[PDB]
Amino acid sequence: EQGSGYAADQKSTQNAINGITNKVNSVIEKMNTQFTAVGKEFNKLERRME
Amino acid sequence: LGNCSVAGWILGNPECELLISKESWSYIVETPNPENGTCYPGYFADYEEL
Repeated sequence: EQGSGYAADQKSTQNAINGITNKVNSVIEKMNTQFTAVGKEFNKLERRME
Repeated sequence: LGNCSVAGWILGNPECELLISKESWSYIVETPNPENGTCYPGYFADYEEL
């Protein structure tokens, strides 16, 4: 009788977005070191190495 | 490849003379201990690479 209205809850959404930030920062910070994976060169006689 | 080794066959070992006349194929086969291989003794230079 007194009115109406939409809304968005805060605590559920706040915990959820905390989960989102945790998930993104996890996936970005759970990759370890990177190595210089340059394709090296070898002769035409030693390519067992290659 | 039958009895001759790869060293034997590429050198035309006189025990797989019958192997001469096939020039197209799919995949080599090798008996694990080929005996009639390199008939004249020695040391194939860079055998594994070839």
